[PDB]
Amino acid sequence: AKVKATLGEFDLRDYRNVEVLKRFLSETGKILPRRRTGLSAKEQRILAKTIKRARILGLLPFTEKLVR
Amino acid sequence: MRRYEVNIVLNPNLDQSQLALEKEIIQRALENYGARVEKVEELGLRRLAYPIAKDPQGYFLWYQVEMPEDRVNDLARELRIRDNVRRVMVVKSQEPFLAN
Amino acid sequence: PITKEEKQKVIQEFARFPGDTGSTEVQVALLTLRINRLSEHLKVHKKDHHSHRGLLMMVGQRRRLLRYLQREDPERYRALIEKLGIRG
Amino acid sequence: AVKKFKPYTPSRRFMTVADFSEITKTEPEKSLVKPLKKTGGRNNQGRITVRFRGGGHKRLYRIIDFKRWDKVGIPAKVAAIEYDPNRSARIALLHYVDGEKRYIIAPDGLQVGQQVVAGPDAPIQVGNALPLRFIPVGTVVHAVELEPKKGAKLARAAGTSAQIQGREGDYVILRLPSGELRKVHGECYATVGAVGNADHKNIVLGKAGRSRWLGRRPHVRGAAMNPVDHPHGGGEGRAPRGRPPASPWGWQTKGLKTRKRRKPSSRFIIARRKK
Amino acid sequence: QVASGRAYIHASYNNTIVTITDPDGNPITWSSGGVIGYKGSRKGTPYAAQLAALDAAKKAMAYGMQSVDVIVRGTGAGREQAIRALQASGLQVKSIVDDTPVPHNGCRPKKKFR
RNA sequence: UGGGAGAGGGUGGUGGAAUUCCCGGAGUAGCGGUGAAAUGCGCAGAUACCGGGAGGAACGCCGAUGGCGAAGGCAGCCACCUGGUCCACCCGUGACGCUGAGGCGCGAAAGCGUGGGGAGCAAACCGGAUUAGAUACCCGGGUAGUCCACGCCCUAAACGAUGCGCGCUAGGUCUCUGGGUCUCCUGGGGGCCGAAGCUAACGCGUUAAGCGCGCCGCCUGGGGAGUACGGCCGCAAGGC
Ligand SMILES: [Mg+2]
Ligand SMILES: [Mg+2]
Ligand SMILES: [Mg+2]
Ligand SMILES: [Mg+2]
Ligand SMILES: [Mg+2]
Ligand SMILES: [Mg+2]
Ligand SMILES: [Mg+2]
Ligand SMILES: [Mg+2]
Ligand SMILES: [Mg+2]
Ligand SMILES: [Mg+2]
Ligand SMILES: [Mg+2]
Ligand SMILES: [Mg+2]
Ligand SMILES: [Mg+2]
Ligand SMILES: [Mg+2]
Ligand SMILES: [Mg+2]
Ligand SMILES: [Mg+2]
Ligand SMILES: [Mg+2]
Ligand SMILES: [Mg+2]
Ligand SMILES: [Mg+2]
Ligand SMILES: [Mg+2]
Ligand SMILES: [Mg+2]
Ligand SMILES: [Mg+2]
Ligand SMILES: [Mg+2]
Ligand SMILES: [Mg+2]
Ligand SMILES: [Mg+2]
Ligand SMILES: [Mg+2]
Ligand SMILES: [Mg+2]
Ligand SMILES: [Mg+2]
Ligand SMILES: [Mg+2]
Ligand SMILES: [Mg+2]
Ligand SMILES: [Mg+2]
Ligand SMILES: [Mg+2]
Ligand SMILES: [Mg+2]
Ligand SMILES: [Mg+2]
Ligand SMILES: [Mg+2]
Ligand SMILES: [Mg+2]
Ligand SMILES: [Mg+2]
Ligand SMILES: [Mg+2]
Ligand SMILES: [Mg+2]
Ligand SMILES: [Mg+2]
Ligand SMILES: [Mg+2]
Ligand SMILES: [Mg+2]
Ligand SMILES: [Mg+2]
Ligand SMILES: [Mg+2]
Ligand SMILES: [Mg+2]
Ligand SMILES: [Mg+2]
Ligand SMILES: [Mg+2]
Ligand SMILES: [Mg+2]
Ligand SMILES: [Mg+2]
Ligand SMILES: [Mg+2]
Ligand SMILES: [Mg+2]
Ligand SMILES: [Mg+2]
Ligand SMILES: [Mg+2]
Ligand SMILES: [Mg+2]
Ligand SMILES: [Mg+2]
Ligand SMILES: [Mg+2]
Ligand SMILES: [Mg+2]
Ligand SMILES: [Mg+2]
Ligand SMILES: [Mg+2]
Ligand SMILES: [Mg+2]
Ligand SMILES: [Mg+2]
Ligand SMILES: [Mg+2]
Ligand SMILES: [Mg+2]
Ligand SMILES: [Mg+2]
Ligand SMILES: [Mg+2]
Ligand SMILES: [Mg+2]
Ligand SMILES: [Mg+2]
Ligand SMILES: [Mg+2]
Ligand SMILES: [Mg+2]
Ligand SMILES: [Mg+2]
Ligand SMILES: [Mg+2]
Ligand SMILES: [Mg+2]
Ligand SMILES: [Mg+2]
Ligand SMILES: [Mg+2]
Ligand SMILES: [Mg+2]
Ligand SMILES: [Mg+2]
Ligand SMILES: [Mg+2]
Ligand SMILES: [Mg+2]
Ligand SMILES: [Mg+2]
Ligand SMILES: [Mg+2]
Ligand SMILES: [Mg+2]
Ligand SMILES: [Mg+2]
Ligand SMILES: [Mg+2]
Ligand SMILES: [Mg+2]
Ligand SMILES: [Mg+2]
Ligand SMILES: [Mg+2]
Ligand SMILES: [Mg+2]
Ligand SMILES: [Mg+2]
Ligand SMILES: [Mg+2]
Ligand SMILES: [Mg+2]
Ligand SMILES: [Mg+2]
Ligand SMILES: [Mg+2]
Ligand SMILES: [Mg+2]
Repeated sequence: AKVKATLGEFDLRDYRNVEVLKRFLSETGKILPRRRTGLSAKEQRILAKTIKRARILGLLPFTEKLVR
Repeated sequence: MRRYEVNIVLNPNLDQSQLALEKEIIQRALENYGARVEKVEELGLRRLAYPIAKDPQGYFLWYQVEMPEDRVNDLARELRIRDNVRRVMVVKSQEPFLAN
Repeated sequence: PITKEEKQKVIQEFARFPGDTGSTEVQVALLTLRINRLSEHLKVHKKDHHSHRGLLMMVGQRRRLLRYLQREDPERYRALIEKLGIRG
Repeated sequence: AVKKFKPYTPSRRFMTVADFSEITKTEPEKSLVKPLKKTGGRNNQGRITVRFRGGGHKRLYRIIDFKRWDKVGIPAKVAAIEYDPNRSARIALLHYVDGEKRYIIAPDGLQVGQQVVAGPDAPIQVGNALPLRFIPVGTVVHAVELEPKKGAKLARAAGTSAQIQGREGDYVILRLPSGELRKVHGECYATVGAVGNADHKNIVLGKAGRSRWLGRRPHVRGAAMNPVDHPHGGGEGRAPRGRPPASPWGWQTKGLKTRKRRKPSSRFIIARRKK
Repeated sequence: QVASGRAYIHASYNNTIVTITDPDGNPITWSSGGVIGYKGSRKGTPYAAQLAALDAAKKAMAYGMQSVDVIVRGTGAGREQAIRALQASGLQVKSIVDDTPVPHNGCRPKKKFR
């Protein structure tokens, strides 16, 4: 179940697209590894950097408590 | 010049009048620094992922200005003086990068 | 940085004929432009040693052009350095 | 940037002088000076009450505006920055659009030709004065009043400053130059920025004569005296202190705290200086 | 006396500490490997954590508490056994969250952690 | 001329996690630590929990066998200033090239000077253990320093223990980054296995340690010794 398939077109540089970027995050709020996102090398760097801007604007979490 | 995107987060507990004055300070500041607003998007209240200034919400603004590159840092500094401005991110505008 | 317009103006001012974009005069002038703007950068950023290597490389590149232009036509050489105020 | 001398005399080897680089005017405003009455450290009884003082260079007193809330809303042009012999800071000549001229102490980075203004509406810019309650937390300030309308008392020496740390009711909390944390009333005025001439501290006088120019007469050690004179006086040959080191008047001088215990301002001081 | 509250499990390699708090986080009672009588390396065991969680739950239930939220910090041995001991105690475990502090690369750690 | 990727460099800002300390609350008999302990801390209220505050340093996930740099080395994010480098077009100049004794600049850490800063860590130091002993390894403390600015120092397992440039000599496979007609192909990087050949062997092998040319640096048995003397450099330590 890889993330990038479950989505149509999206801008890898849009730091405000919470609903899309939120999907590239572990349930604890961490950035998901490539094996879980299906992104290439070049795409994953863009995803990482725009996730980080989004967190700084308060739109994405830096970390989440792990609920069982 | 260059096109930038000015992101601003404000105190979510201001009345519409105080908010109007805060947008007035911002708009004149943009003007005073030679920022040419092209687009502008105002999303207002949004539940944040973490409390900013010990509050779970934030009032969001967004401007797709165009301005001379040597002044954007000073504009960022001036926009940040107001106690009611909680975040300012002046990012460079760039072409979208699309997957799928 | 240097703008596209700013560069073209230097090229036309030193082109040996219409559309010459690679003669010794154009190369030296182009390098003299970058050297001068980088020297001004280094005065403010005296700790930018990595960019300073850039400058020595440009300076050495411009130097070898001049040694060549000085060997092949002294009058063109003497005119070029004064048209740029070089004389090291 | 402090300036050095070549060692062409034994004293020039280490002597250093201020560069005086910010100074743009070498004469004071005639209407703003008055004679500074020298005391030699003597009081109205003619008794020395502060030892080892006198003989310094003649000085005129430059009248300094330590209120500024005097002239709310009235901007002024920074006409000049000048030397002041009576303080470590430099001073800045202000030309008010009023036509009135005044001196403030020169902040760091103040610029001749810039304008400054005082009041609750003033921009948060170097040289402007505002009540503490309108300056944002984190701002470093100088020339701070301690009580409303009593005049600037805090952070006036070269290079010093205070920082606003928080707000609590009518009061703001400052970190004073000493590191002390203190409540100061919000209606107290301050000037944004630190005091200039921050290289003052690095000056090496270089020779005994230079202290004398400043009116500092030689200081003689208690251990150099006789028992009539000083607790440390006397002994055959050199002597260690032979008792807790003491002042000429007998009180101890290594650690003994001397702030009055029941002082009313203690309710307003949060943390004593740490260094 | 309050029926709803929280149960904190601080579990390190040396010890397990259980703190039962009110809904707002104010401690009501607590226990640990040392409180149930162990000293030294012994109080870092899973059984030690078990007795600690029961002795804390019993004291908590003795002020009328019936449902707790469980917050777990640390990766010590007696961690899971403390969670069991809370469930199988009479207290209703209404949630489980691991709130272990992890630095985003913060202070240099001691020598033993390098 | 037109594009590209990147922890390349410099400056100014700025975000969150965590540690410590301080304050308010709530609570009580221990906490901490180890192979096991003790010193330490704690009823003068600690540990554990919640709220508030202060301050310094480092940036989790992304992150890789990855990328960049000449080397040292470079990792939150934003902006400005700036270097190197690749590709495509095949447009300009017409051998303008290679190397490089001296010189000049850069140069991890530790160290030094002046002045800041100081949370965590931690030489020296103090104490507890361990042990036959234990000036150690382990534990509890702890000052320089670690951090910033400016100026010095100029070392290293500064390593690929492999100087730079060019031409030539099977392929297979993985990967980064461009350009295609996008299967595939073709450039530039980063690895692995291997043709011929090389090598004392180990191994190298289009990223050569193969086959050749140019130029530089260096070796000539171990110890004495990177010592002594001289010289030059450094504030010193000490370097050449
Ligand atoms: Mg965008
Ligand atoms: Mg603000
Ligand atoms: Mg170049
Ligand atoms: Mg020449
Ligand atoms: Mg000199
Ligand atoms: Mg001198
Ligand atoms: Mg001199
Ligand atoms: Mg002499
Ligand atoms: Mg002398
Ligand atoms: Mg002078
Ligand atoms: Mg001066
Ligand atoms: Mg000066
Ligand atoms: Mg005069
Ligand atoms: Mg007069
Ligand atoms: Mg008169
Ligand atoms: Mg007087
Ligand atoms: Mg007097
Ligand atoms: Mg009298
Ligand atoms: Mg009398
Ligand atoms: Mg008398
Ligand atoms: Mg006296
Ligand atoms: Mg006297
Ligand atoms: Mg005098
Ligand atoms: Mg003065
Ligand atoms: Mg009051
Ligand atoms: Mg001075
Ligand atoms: Mg002095
Ligand atoms: Mg003295
Ligand atoms: Mg004396
Ligand atoms: Mg005597
Ligand atoms: Mg007498
Ligand atoms: Mg007597
Ligand atoms: Mg006596
Ligand atoms: Mg005596
Ligand atoms: Mg004696
Ligand atoms: Mg004597
Ligand atoms: Mg004697
Ligand atoms: Mg004597
Ligand atoms: Mg004596
Ligand atoms: Mg004597
Ligand atoms: Mg003696
Ligand atoms: Mg003594
Ligand atoms: Mg004696
Ligand atoms: Mg004695
Ligand atoms: Mg007294
Ligand atoms: Mg008072
Ligand atoms: Mg234990
Ligand atoms: Mg938390
Ligand atoms: Mg180009
Ligand atoms: Mg407390
Ligand atoms: Mg707390
Ligand atoms: Mg990693
Ligand atoms: Mg690598
Ligand atoms: Mg051609
Ligand atoms: Mg031709
Ligand atoms: Mg060379
Ligand atoms: Mg050399
Ligand atoms: Mg170095
Ligand atoms: Mg260092
Ligand atoms: Mg040092
Ligand atoms: Mg030393
Ligand atoms: Mg130092
Ligand atoms: Mg010294
Ligand atoms: Mg010891
Ligand atoms: Mg012994
Ligand atoms: Mg012993
Ligand atoms: Mg020991
Ligand atoms: Mg230790
Ligand atoms: Mg320690
Ligand atoms: Mg220390
Ligand atoms: Mg020391
Ligand atoms: Mg020291
Ligand atoms: Mg340095
Ligand atoms: Mg290596
Ligand atoms: Mg190499
Ligand atoms: Mg070697
Ligand atoms: Mg060779
Ligand atoms: Mg492609
Ligand atoms: Mg490389
Ligand atoms: Mg290749
Ligand atoms: Mg191989
Ligand atoms: Mg073979
Ligand atoms: Mg051979
Ligand atoms: Mg081939
Ligand atoms: Mg190959
Ligand atoms: Mg290679
Ligand atoms: Mg070989
Ligand atoms: Mg060589
Ligand atoms: Mg020998
Ligand atoms: Mg040596
Ligand atoms: Mg030697
Ligand atoms: Mg020698
Ligand atoms: Mg050597």
